[PDB]
Formats: sequence, structure tokens, C-alpha cells
Amino acid sequence: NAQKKYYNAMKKL
Amino acid sequence: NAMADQLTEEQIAEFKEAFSLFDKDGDGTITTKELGTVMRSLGQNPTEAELQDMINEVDADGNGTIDFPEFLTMMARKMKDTDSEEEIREAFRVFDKDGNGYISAAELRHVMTNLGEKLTDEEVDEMIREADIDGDGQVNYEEFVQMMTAK
Ligand SMILES: [Ca+2]
Ligand SMILES: [Ca+2]
Ligand SMILES: [Ca+2]
Ligand SMILES: [Ca+2]
Repeated sequence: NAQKKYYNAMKKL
Repeated sequence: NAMADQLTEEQIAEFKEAFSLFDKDGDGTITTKELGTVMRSLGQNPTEAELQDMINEVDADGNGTIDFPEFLTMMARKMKDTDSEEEIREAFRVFDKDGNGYISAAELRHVMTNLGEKLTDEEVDEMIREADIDGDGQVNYEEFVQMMTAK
């Protein structure tokens, strides 16, 4: 879902 | 104790001081009576069953009082929540590339790509639309916080 995509990106940060 | 086992000796010492504000008789346990005294100093007027409920939320062994290990678990959970809140604001600042308080689609595209994410353009658009509660086409901070809140 959108939340998972945002989360996956935050973990890259 | 897995949560509390993540705390530093320094954090444990801070938390021992915090525990002492509740455990005013220094006997190693926080009782409902002690909690009530604290809550009344905060201008609240709880009932006994309300106090018991508050104890129950922290009372991992069910014995009706809060010991220091249980207190440390509670404080470790609060620290983890504070850390999560910090991670979300720091991520917002990056996603909001120009700092204007709104994540636009273009900004999200830029950041995603710079992070090596291979999201398609439609996926980026979707991410904005799902988060955009107010319908202005972009994602403000409170919209971002809601999107990042667990289920
Ligand atoms: Ca006590
Ligand atoms: Ca207990
Ligand atoms: Ca912006
Ligand atoms: Ca919006």
C-alpha cells in the first residue's frame, strides 16, 4: 500500500 | 524485558529517578494509592477502578503494582514512540524538498528516485493521492503523520 512505500523509503534514509 | 534490555545504564538511572516520584515510600513498588496521589497532584480526580486500569496497562505480571522492571518497559516503549515521531519528522523534511510544508508529486518523485526506489510515475501519484486528505494535491505534515501511523 502507499504506507509501505513511504516506509520503505524512510528506511533508506 | 527485551524492551528494557535495550536501555543504557544512563537511561536506567534517569528512569530510577522518575520511578521514585511515584514510589514515594521507596519500597520498590508503585501502588494504586501512590498513583492516585500523583494523579491528584496533576489536578485529576480518578476513581479507584480508573487507577487500577492505569496500573493494569503496565502490570505485566498481574500482581496489581508496578515494579521497576515494569516501569522500565513502559519508559522504553515511550522512548521508542518518541524515536518514531522523530524519524517521521526528519523524513518529512527530506520528502518536502523545498521545505515549504507540503510534499508535492514532483518532490516525491525526486526523493524516491534519489533513494534508489524504482516506483513508477503512477505509483508516486498514488502515494500523494492516498495521503492527500484535504484534496489540495499535496501532502502536509499532519497528512504525512496520519499516513505513517500504524494501521
Ligand atoms: Ca511504593
Ligand atoms: Ca506488577
Ligand atoms: Ca514542498
Ligand atoms: Ca493535502
